[PDB]
Formats: sequence, structure tokens, C-alpha cells
Amino acid sequence: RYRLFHPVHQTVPFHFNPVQSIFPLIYENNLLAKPRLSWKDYEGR
Amino acid sequence: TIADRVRRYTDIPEASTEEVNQRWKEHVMPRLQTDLEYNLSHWKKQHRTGAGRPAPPTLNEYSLFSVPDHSSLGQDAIDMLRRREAQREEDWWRERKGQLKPP
Amino acid sequence: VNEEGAKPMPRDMWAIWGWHRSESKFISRRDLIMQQVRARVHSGKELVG
Amino acid sequence: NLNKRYGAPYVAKGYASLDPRCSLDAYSSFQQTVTSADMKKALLSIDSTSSGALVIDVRSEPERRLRPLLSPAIVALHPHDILSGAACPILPSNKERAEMFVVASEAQRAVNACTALRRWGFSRVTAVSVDAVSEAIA
Amino acid sequence: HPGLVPRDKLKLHCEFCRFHWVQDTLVVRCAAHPKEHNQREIWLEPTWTWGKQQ
Amino acid sequence: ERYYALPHLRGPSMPVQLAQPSGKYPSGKFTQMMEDVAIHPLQKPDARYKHNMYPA
RNA sequence: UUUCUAAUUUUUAUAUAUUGAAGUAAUAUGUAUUGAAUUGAAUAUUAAAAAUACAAAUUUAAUUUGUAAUUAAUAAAUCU
Ligand SMILES: [Zn+2]
Repeated sequence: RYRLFHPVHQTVPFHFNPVQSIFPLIYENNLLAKPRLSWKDYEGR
Repeated sequence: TIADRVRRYTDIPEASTEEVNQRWKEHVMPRLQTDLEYNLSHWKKQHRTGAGRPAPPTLNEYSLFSVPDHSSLGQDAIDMLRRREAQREEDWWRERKGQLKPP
Repeated sequence: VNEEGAKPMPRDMWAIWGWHRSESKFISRRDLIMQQVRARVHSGKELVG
Repeated sequence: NLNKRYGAPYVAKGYASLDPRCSLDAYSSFQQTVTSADMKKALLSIDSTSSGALVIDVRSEPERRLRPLLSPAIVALHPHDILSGAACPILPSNKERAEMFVVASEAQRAVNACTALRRWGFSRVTAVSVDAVSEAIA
Repeated sequence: HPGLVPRDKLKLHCEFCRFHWVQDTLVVRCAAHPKEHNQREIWLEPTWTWGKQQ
Repeated sequence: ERYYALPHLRGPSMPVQLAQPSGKYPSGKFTQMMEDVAIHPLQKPDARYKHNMYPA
């Protein structure tokens, strides 16, 4: 069947990108923001 | 289920004819002349005279065999059920004709 | 003869014992009962014996 | 060819599982009474060391300033936070053993808010007394 | 035998006019007035097939 | 916006002395026993020429 | 439609029967009245009369006879 009923909560799985990814010191409370701003800013290999 | 759906046909005539056996063996049996073979031979004599004594039974002698009778019971239930369906025409054509009257 | 056909179900469930498919052999319990009823009640349509 | 795939609780379903009967029973509780002892039992539910406020007042915010009843820490809920279901996260677990109460300005809103509760699976609430709970200061 | 266009139009005009299953088609057959009062329900021919009469 | 909605009941829901006549000719199921009629086999009615002439 | 790959929409969907209920009895206002060559429940029109139940027919030039006597017959229980 093609009408799948699931928690669409499933389709953006946060198993690999929790806030310890973008905010790497949040369990350390200092709350620093080190994100990857755009696919453009990629400096290179 | 077999012995049930046949009990629609017999238990009621049995529930009856097992109550007469009770009535017979209780009220008439004590006062019943057991010398029937002589009694019958008396009517075979009363018939050879022609002027014998065949007697008709009376209501009180006969009401022993008074029983729920679905010959009548089942019948007049339909007729009374029917003369209600015959009653719901004159009362219907009176109701319909009563719908043409303004409010 | 002692040989019996050991079969848990008859090999042909629609076999007949009359002339026609509606004269079938194996009858649903829920109709075998309404058969044994009429053969064991008054027979005011079909004569008996 | 529905009702073969889905049940009878399909097409023959009055999906209005909200209020075919509860609203009536709401006007039933409205009829009987609420008084001192009916608050004094609630006083024991305030006497219970476990402090979860029993009664709640659904009254306009200017009204409560005029006759403040907030003394026993009872809950002040806007009558829509009840109707809309935004209040279920603070509502007793024992739906069949709990009976809170509902104070309101004029007893039409009270029953109109307690019917919302009985729509949320709640069973006992006698649903009003604007003046008793003040006469039962506690 | 006039095909009574629906099955429901069938009526037993005579005492001897009865119903019969002439090959899946409910018809009326009478010994008396043999073809005069005969009626046959509208249905496919007794020996049809799946490409000829659907 | 106006919303039309039924009033609250003060009396019996289905009308009784206000019922419109059924609307189909009330030839009851018993005056012409067309179908839906169940009778005990002991109490079979109206065979005055077939099997009520000799009632039981 | 860059190329290798992965995929959730499939020339496979349910079709109406059990039962030529055909034995079981003389009658009786009455062949109503009218219209009618005639008509007796079954020409024509007329249809809310009655009592001790059987008037929308077949039948006959008319009747009588004679067919007929408001009944068990649960496809619904989805099939995957
Ligand atoms: Zn004919």
C-alpha cells in the first residue's frame, strides 16, 4: 500500500543531528553556536 | 435443536394430555365401575331393544377435557389482529383526510 | 472384508446420491437439522409410508 | 462498499462524540445543590496534605478582582482553556473518582464549563456555587 | 413466446400457467393455450459465451 | 453569524398524537400475509377448507 | 531526463437458487335490485345492507357441477 500511516516525526530523524551538533557545548552550559551556514561556504577538501 | 424445534409440535399437546391423565386418575377413576365388560354388554342389549339409553354428556361431566385449544386460540388471535388492520383503514382514511385541514 | 477406506474427509464433497447437483450428499449441519425436524413432525403436505 | 472494510462504527457513526448526553447531565448537577458541606468535603481535599486545588473558577478577569477567591490557591482557568482542552495537562488522573467543582460568575457559564469537563471524560462535578466557596472561606 | 421485457412483468394468466426454470431463465409454460399465454424472461440465450453475448 | 440549531427537548421525541399517518396504504401484514409473519405450527390459522375442517 | 543505484500506485476483485403449498367439502336472504333476449358472485353499472365467513376470476346461451381455499422453506454469515 502507498498511504503510509506513520509518525512523520520519523522522516526527519534527529538521531544524527541533535543540538550537540550545532551547539557543541550545551551540556556545558556556555551555549556556543558553531553551525554550518551554507553549502556555499564549503572551503574545500 | 432437533428435539427443540419438534417440541413446537408436541410438548403443548403433551403438556395438555399429561394434565388430563392427572385429572382422570384423580377425580373419575375412584368412582369408575371396573366391570366394563358387563357394562358394554348391557348396551349391546339396550341396542338390541332399540330403545336403549345412549346418554348425552353434560358440561360438568365434559369440562374434564377442557383444554387450551389453539384451534380457536390461534384463530381468533389472527382475526382480532386482523380487525385491527381493518380498523386502521377507516382510522387511516380519516387521518389522511385530516391532513387537508389547515393548521 | 475388513478393508476400509481411511479418509478424514470424503474425496468428493459435492458427490450426489440422487440425480442432480441439488440432490447433494453432504448437507450443512444447519440444514440437516431442519431436515430431521420435518421428517419427525406432522407431514401435512407429503404423504408418509 | 464501506462497513465491510471499516466497522459499523464507521458510516453509521455520529462522529459528534462531544456532547449528545453530557450537556444534559450538566444541567442535572446544576439542579441539585452545592453548599458548605459540599465544600467541607472539598476542604478535606484541601486538608489532604497533597495540595492539588479542587475547585476552579471560570470568571472574567475583572470579576475575580472584585470578589477574590484565590485564597486556597484554587485554579483560575479561562473558560476556553477548559473548553478547548488546553487544561487536560492539569486535571486529575482518576476521572471516575475525582470531583473538582466549577465556580463561575453566573451559573450558566459554570454548567457551560462543567459540561466541557464531562466531555473530557470526567464523571462527577456538581458544577457551581459562586457564593458558597466565599461563605466557605477555605 | 413474448419475452416479457423484465422478469417482474411475468403474470400467470391461466390456471395451467406456471413458472419454469428453462435454463436459468424463469419462464411461464402452460399446457393449455400452449404458445398463446407463454412468457419468457429476458436473459441471454441458453448457450451463450463470453465473447458473443458478454 | 447565525447558526440554526434544534431546541432542547421538553417532551417525547417521536410524536405520538402528532404523528402523520404512515403514508403507505395500511394493508397490514396480517390481512394479506405477504411476508414477515411468523406463526406457531400448532396455531396455524384459516385453513377452513384444507386443514382446519378437521382441526386436530 | 548526466551515469550507476535505491522505490510506496498491482492490464487478480466475489455473479441470487430451497418451494408445478393444487386432498381434507350437499344445501339454506339470494337466481339480490336495476339495465337487460338472456346473466344466478365471474354481460353491462352498481357497490360500504346483511347474517350462521369466503361478490374484483375460469367455466356455461344461463346455472349446477369443477379448478381455488390469506404459510415454514431465513443466499444475509464479507471473504481473505
Ligand atoms: Zn394461460
